[PDB]
Amino acid sequence: SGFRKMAFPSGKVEGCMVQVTCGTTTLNGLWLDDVVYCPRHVICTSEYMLNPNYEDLLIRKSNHNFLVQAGNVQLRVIGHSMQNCVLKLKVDTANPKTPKYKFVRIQPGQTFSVLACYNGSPSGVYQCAMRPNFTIKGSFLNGSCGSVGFNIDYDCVSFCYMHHMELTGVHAGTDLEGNFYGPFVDRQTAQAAGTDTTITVNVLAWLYAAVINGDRWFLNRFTTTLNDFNLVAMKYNYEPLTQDHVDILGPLSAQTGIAVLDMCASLKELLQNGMNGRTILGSALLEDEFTPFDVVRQCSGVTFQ
Amino acid sequence: SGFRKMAFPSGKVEGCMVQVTCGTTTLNGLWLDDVVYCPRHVICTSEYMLNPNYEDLLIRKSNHNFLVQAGNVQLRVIGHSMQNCVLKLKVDTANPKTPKYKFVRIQPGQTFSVLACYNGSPSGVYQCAMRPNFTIKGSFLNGSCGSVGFNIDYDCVSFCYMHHMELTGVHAGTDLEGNFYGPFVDRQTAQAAGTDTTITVNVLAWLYAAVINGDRWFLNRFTTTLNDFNLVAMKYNYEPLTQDHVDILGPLSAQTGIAVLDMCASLKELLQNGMNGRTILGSALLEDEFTPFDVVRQCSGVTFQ
Ligand SMILES: *C(=N)[C@H](C[C@@H]1CCCNC1=O)NC(=O)[C@H](CC1CC1)NC(=O)c1cc2cccc(Cl)c2[nH]1
Ligand SMILES: *C(=N)[C@H](C[C@@H]1CCCNC1=O)NC(=O)[C@H](CC1CC1)NC(=O)c1cc2cccc(Cl)c2[nH]1
Ligand code: NA
Ligand code: NA
Repeated sequence: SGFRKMAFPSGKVEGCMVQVTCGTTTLNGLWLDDVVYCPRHVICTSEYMLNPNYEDLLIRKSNHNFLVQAGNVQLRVIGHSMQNCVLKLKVDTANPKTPKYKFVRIQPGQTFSVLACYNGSPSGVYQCAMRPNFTIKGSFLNGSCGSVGFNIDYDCVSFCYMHHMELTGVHAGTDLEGNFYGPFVDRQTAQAAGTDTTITVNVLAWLYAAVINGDRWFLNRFTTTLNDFNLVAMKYNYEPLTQDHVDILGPLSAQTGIAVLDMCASLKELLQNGMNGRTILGSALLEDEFTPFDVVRQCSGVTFQ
Repeated sequence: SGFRKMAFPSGKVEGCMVQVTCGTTTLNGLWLDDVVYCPRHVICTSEYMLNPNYEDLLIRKSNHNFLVQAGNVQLRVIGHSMQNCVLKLKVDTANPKTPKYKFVRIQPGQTFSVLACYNGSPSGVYQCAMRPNFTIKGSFLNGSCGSVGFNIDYDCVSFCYMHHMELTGVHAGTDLEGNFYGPFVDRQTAQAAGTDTTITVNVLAWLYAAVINGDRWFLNRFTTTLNDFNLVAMKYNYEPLTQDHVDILGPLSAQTGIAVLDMCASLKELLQNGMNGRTILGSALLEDEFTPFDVVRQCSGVTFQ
């Protein structure tokens, strides 16, 4: 028992991380087979951070302006191209530690692990959710650009995020095809993150984890309907709940014998009176960065190889 | 910026994890050079979980009763011995992925990463603190015995914890020399964890992290003394504060320009009036599982290779 914010084991990703330097800018890249992926803003200078024209900047480069280092070894860049907001650097050596991988774009509410890196060197791993406003609440210092987010499916690494910038305390990036999450661009403009909301299906999954781990004080005998629940959620900036969400919570309902709409009635109450100084799984706030699948994984115990 | 519960990258440990079976019991082992380390209770059955005599149980075994599997490969056990509460299984093949390592015993208040494993397969990584009562608040299901806790110092893995049991919701284990943290034994008795307290120097480190990240609302103009502070801490089950702790917080005081005893005055106030519905770094409780070093690492950015 117990319940922690748990990240995927990162070994498979650590072996893909490299350092990419162009000019006086150094950041991280992802080396899979014979391609290094990194944020295209590595080709920027100071003059072009406000209004860059990346096609122009790229045409003025040649392969030898790109220093790519895998630990000690240097990788020879033999070609380059741009795909949306990433740069693909073709190198002379295929990474022998290339895992089985795929590139997937995630949806708001889903969680992933981030391997934070500096100078191509892994520093820390943590779990976060993609927020409804398409940012993540990460932990990133200067030089972390190119750090990746990922999930593991059995033996397969699904890369879903590459870090590009910080915007007023939160973080924005792209999928691995270079397309931004959210309405952001990789230049200096007046862009800000929109209003965030709380991910309701994740809060319910976490309340089930609490029950599984013996925290029951917030339960009550009432039931509610999707529509009466969603009527109260909207007042509190909670995402509305769909029948799809009810179905996804099925396994957890089964294992605890508490119907989803039963548990919604407890959530309704918590929204209207607060916690009154009580805690749930060691938190005094309602936690929304665990998906139903995260809970099952952690409260039933699936592994990966 | 941002602040997360961040674990060490686990690649270096993942390559040491193996599966150990004896009889109908399967759990995890740590394979370093040509020795596999695992909890000695793998030699127990049902009859001997209450009052085992491990020396007797071990003499009745031979090397071939130990099935050790590293993924697919089987490792031939060529010798065994017991060291306190661990078993050391000598195997015919030295692990080629043995990192530079050492065995260290940690103190209450210090943090480490846990690589939770099942059947020798890594499942998740998370950060936790050794509590003042010598337990950890982990997340572990049946079969996680032998999972290890570790820190990384540059290129060197310091193993500090091997998981042995769950005791009423929390977790207890040994160092890698087989000596228990805390007054626990690896048998079924009436043992329970003693009273826990809050790790004050860690709370102060976290308040500094908050300031570094722009949360300043709890600061005030007052100062206090070690003795007046510790007088209030004791009422709230906070560990007393020493001059050693003040010195360790030095770097953080320097970087924020807030003296330690200054920050203690803010903590005093928070203890006496609570948060009044406000949050600090996204928490509504005072967090004590980040050490001063964790904060510096995360709010300044040291890496490892
Ligand atoms: C990538 N290496 C770097 C990481 C940033 C730096 C700030 C703290 N954390 C991070 O995630 N980001 C970077 O170079 C981008 C590049 C953009 C495309 C032009 N810029 C920023 O994220 C950035 C710069 C500044 C300056 C002042 C205030 C803020 Cl919020 C900034 N964000
Ligand atoms: C090791 N594989 C296993 C892991 C435990 C199982 C319970 C949930 N989480 C864990 O960490 N633990 C194990 O075999 C030990 C062995 C001891 C030395 C004899 N036992 C327990 O941790 C255990 C068994 C039970 C039964 C009922 C209640 C509790 Cl708290 C128990 N703890
Ligand atoms: Na109810
Ligand atoms: Na003060």
